[PDB]
Amino acid sequence: RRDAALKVNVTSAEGLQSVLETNLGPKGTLKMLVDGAGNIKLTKDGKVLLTEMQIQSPTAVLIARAAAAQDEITGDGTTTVVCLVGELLRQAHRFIQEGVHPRIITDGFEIARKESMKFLDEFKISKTNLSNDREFLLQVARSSLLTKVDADLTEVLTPIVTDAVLSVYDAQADNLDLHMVEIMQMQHLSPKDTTFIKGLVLDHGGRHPDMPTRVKNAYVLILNVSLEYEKTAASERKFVDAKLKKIIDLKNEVCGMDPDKGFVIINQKGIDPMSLDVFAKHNILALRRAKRRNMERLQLVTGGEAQNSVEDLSPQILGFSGLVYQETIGEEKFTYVTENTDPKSCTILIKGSTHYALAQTKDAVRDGLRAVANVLKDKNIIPGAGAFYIALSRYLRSANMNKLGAKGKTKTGIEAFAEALLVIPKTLVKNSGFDPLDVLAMVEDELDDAQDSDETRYVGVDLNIGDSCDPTIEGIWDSYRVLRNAITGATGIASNLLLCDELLRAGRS
Amino acid sequence: ESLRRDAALKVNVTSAEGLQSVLETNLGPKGTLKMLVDGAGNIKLTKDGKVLLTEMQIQSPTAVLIARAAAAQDEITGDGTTTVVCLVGELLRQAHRFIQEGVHPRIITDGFEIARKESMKFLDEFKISKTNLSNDREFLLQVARSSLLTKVDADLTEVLTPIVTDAVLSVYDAQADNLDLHMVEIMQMQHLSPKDTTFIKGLVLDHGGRHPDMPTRVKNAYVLILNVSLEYEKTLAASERKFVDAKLKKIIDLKNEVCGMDPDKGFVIINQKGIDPMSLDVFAKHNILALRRAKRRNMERLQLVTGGEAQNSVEDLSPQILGFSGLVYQETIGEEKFTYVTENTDPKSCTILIKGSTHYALAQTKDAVRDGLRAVANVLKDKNIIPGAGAFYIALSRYLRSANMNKLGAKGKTKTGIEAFAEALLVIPKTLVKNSGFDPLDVLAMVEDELDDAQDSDETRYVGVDLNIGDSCDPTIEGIWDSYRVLRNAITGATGIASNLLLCDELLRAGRS
Amino acid sequence: TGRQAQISNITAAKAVADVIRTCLGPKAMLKMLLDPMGGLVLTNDGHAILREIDVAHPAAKSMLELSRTQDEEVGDGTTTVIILAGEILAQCAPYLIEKNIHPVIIIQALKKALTDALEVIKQVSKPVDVENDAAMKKLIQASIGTKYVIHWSEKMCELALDAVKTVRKDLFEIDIKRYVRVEKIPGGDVLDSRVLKGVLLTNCGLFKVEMIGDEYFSFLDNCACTIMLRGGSKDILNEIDRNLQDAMAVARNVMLSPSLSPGGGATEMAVSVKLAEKAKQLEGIQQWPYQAVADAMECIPRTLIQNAGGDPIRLLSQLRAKHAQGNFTTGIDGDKGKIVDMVSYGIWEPEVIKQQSVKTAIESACLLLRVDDIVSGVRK
Repeated sequence: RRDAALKVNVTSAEGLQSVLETNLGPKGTLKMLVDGAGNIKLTKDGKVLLTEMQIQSPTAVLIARAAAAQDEITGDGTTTVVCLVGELLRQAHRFIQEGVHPRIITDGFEIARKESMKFLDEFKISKTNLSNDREFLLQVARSSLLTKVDADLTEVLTPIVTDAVLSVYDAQADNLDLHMVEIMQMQHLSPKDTTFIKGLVLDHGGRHPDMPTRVKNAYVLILNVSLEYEKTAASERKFVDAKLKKIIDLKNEVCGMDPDKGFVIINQKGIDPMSLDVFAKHNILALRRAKRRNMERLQLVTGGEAQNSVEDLSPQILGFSGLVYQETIGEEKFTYVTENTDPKSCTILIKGSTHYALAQTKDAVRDGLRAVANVLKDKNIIPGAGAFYIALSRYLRSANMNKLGAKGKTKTGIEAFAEALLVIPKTLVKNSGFDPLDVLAMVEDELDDAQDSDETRYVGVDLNIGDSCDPTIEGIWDSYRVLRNAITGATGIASNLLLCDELLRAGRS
Repeated sequence: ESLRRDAALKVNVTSAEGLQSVLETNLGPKGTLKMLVDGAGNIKLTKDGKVLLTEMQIQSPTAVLIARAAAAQDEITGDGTTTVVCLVGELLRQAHRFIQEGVHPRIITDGFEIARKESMKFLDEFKISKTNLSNDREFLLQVARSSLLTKVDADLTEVLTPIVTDAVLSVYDAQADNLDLHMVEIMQMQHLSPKDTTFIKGLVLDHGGRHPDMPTRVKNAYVLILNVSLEYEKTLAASERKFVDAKLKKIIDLKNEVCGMDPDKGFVIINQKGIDPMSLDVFAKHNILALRRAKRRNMERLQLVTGGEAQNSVEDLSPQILGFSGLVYQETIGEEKFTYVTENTDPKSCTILIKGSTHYALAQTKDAVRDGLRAVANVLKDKNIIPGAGAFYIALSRYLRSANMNKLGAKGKTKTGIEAFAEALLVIPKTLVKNSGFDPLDVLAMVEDELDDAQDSDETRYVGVDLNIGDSCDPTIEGIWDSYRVLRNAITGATGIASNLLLCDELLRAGRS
Repeated sequence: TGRQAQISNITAAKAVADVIRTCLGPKAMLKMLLDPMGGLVLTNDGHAILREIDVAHPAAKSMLELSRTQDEEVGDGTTTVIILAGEILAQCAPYLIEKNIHPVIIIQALKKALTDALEVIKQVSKPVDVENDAAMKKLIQASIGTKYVIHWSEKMCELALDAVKTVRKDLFEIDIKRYVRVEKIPGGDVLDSRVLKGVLLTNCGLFKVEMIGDEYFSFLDNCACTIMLRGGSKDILNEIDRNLQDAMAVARNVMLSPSLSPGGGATEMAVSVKLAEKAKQLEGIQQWPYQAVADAMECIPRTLIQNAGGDPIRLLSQLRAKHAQGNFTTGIDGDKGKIVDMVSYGIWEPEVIKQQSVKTAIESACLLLRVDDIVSGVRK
């Protein structure tokens, strides 16, 4: 007899949006995950939360798997897609349970789906990305960090992300996410003390404490064959001194007057500390046990080239760096090298107490650098601060005989979609303890006053004072391609539950 | 620790929403009937509001207040009591849409009191004036038919439609005087089938003499009211027979004063106690009908029905004591004989003879006639007749959506409360379509399409709801009409019942045993 | 045991048929499954549904092999044919387990029903010439309406119709179309295709080798055709073969049966109203189980009404009156549930679609009736 399982499956699924209800907006609280081994992670990322959290209802488990595609689509605040489809299902229970057929009402949302992109086509605003104006760049960083970290960490990571997005750029709009990868993770000082490094950083250093801690001009050269001998005893050490003679000759050949320059050695194997005493007089830095991935990035940044034998040395294969300085933290010595030959790749030095607090910054700058990268890739940006929740709901609310496109129950599906878009803005002020009914009087009703003035104005919602604001002044902006597949994808993901007649338990026995 | 307090959600609703789906099936003329069976086997089958609440036992304590609040609904209206219950059930689900968002329950209560004042403004323009002094049977047959189709079937509707119309019209006069307290006369008996019911213009007696020669069908007779009885008792025996035989000749002399020899003039007696069958032979030779074992209530009514006077002693006889009747018939059913006295010169009361066999068949038509007669009784009292067939509920929801901030000027807090009331107005016509098999939303959509064309037509018209065809119609052509006092207390009572349930955010159990 | 064992077999196919009622048409719904292992499979195709589910009813296991036979021919829309086998079992409830009708008597009535059905199939016969490429283009696009590749099918379905006609020709016309070799190239745009007539590896025009990450290009001049498909995505190649390689059944069915029948479940409408008229002329004991088959024929189009959200009782009143009075070319619109006839609906299906549907249904229904009971625990 009929189905009756649809209302039961969604009822168990409604518990997912209730848990994620407080995850929306910058006023939300972070969710904590803990395992049986003692590891504890605190983050708002839906990919990590939905993966570790095991829901007894299998219906909400399969829907959580669809959030994996939201990484490239959005990556920051993917909970909005989950909370948008939660009330979208509840609006159907007021209809389908009354005798409305699911397939009939589904076509109503399918029409409003494509029509939402047509309204969004004229709703988007385009900017000039060739000028590289820092006014708009700092705002995009605020649209992310404020929704991730507090205001104290906001002014810290904002110039860090701003300098990172400007490091990779071109007049042809050439951007590569794989160009900037390495991010230093250290436990020390506090998460507020993190800084932006202008070059690559290595996790290994020399065993000689007397090496110069600051170098003006350093020449980076990758050495393949190990400087120290391995196995076939007095003739074995004479071969090392013969190799050190070429290093001393190369140091004095390049610059033979003022000792304002230095040379860097990268070795795959260990180096005898007794041979490092000669480098103290020549101010030559040496390394050992360097990974292959670290050496491959030096040729594209420092400008060096891997050399096998030290008998043939030329300045053509020697790179250079503008600033080099080293710092010894604990028993692990690190080398900070910036201003290289090709300084298009940088690193973000992140320090803190433990990995518990470090996971907040790592996931924030990872997607934050990609979110601002889409602004340079796609010049069209969508006004944030909840400006398009009321706008897209108002265009489909007023239809009459002008633009409708549906009839009967399909017409009610468009009206149900307009009410489904208003659950997010009512939730943003609900997490802060504000009444969403009074907010619409100063926000939703304000758009009607500006409409009679023959002017296009987009008004946002300020969560601090619980009043209206300007997304341009506040600086909250979202990319066009981020919300394009998010709104369209939300209809397809929610359809999977709408297209399900009943849940039958059966399978391989 | 703090916290604690309580939350207002569906827990308090589960008590008040249980009757919703229970009373939704029987709503409307296409609804079903509920039965009440005891341990002895007696079954009473009706959907009327009396058994729905007072005679219904349920663990939900909310039904106790619904039963107490229905006392005013049964007295004033009594028909369609499930409509008010469905109004509350829809408003309960509107709380999770509104109150769950942080709206205080007191906020939405303002929208109910404001709607009550705005409903009266719409009710005044929506009602149609009619002159009841013209004795027009056009609307009387339509209102009676609308009440019968919502209770009995179409077969019992055709028979009882002219009967109920002429029943209340007999008492009705140019002064609009209708008294249902003095005129009741409900005959409970099992004969033939309920489709054989008939109408009588006078009181029917449940007693009769067992003498075989007693005339059954008599043209006319003079009713002689006597509270005593003259017969042969145990009492020496000739002493009591002297007083009986002496007064017996006075009874015969009373027939001679009115000239009983005329075949067009009859004579009849009635006594409170039994009558000696030996004395019935005297009445048989003179063709005089006799009645024994008469109730005190029946003898007191014969004075105001037949038009005579009540006399105690037989020694006092006057022509003014004898009444008048146009038709006299006596039927023998079982161990009792029913005497039909009708066609009086000026009957002050009438009755509807009830037929049937099973117990539930009689109880189904017992309340239906009294509720149907009360429905048309308010039509004579109301100089204004309200169009039915969901024309009032559908058009009222459109009036609330049109004027919101232009007239009432809501600040936005009461805007949700006044809008939630309009959402429940369409539930009553929605249940009517669901019971007919048609889709509830598709039929109401076509009705609203005609309402939009009626506003641009620049003319006065009312859009009705037809359950058989499924399209809009005219309440005048359809015939469904409502009295003014029916919807007056219905809308007022709906605001009080729904508000009292929404104001309770917490429930406790304690007291004295 | 006995008649009680057959009741469990009727409900076994009835429970499975009720799941695939919504699996037909462009409005077809989806079904979610939960296995004891915890995996979920959500799809609208009943092929993978019957394979993954292990049923405890022995009668439902026979429908798994029947689905493989129906999917071997076409596979699109033929999964719901099992409903017809389930409606006949439920139709025997007033007869088999009540009137005590013998199964062979019902089977003998199905033999006359299958014979009379083929006569009705020849009544709706609408031959069409296969030489027109525009007529065959809209024919293969019939099954495309259930997918989003509709506007993509312009550069897709044209490659399938041209390749089959090369390997079909004549002999009758029976030939082997399996000599075609289809190559799929991941990545790129779906609009990019490769037109090649010959054998992919006298007076050859030219010889060249392109650049492809998979393999190189080689031409062989003969005195046989291959298809190189470039998909618009990575995993889209699975759906491309369903709209092209699996669509070759349309080109095979039009060559064997050039006639056309009403598409989208509109064929059995004229069959049910005609079967009831042929039953009045039988005048025998078998008339009642023979006429009751028409009651099982009208349950199939109700799936469209259930998908269109209509009332199957009231809508079919006017629909069945059109096929039994006006003409047999009328049909039912599956999208909106409307009376629009198949003339303007623009979709027609070969007769063999319903021929193999009814033939495999009657043969599967009689075998289920020939089973008296089911025993277990033999420990083979």
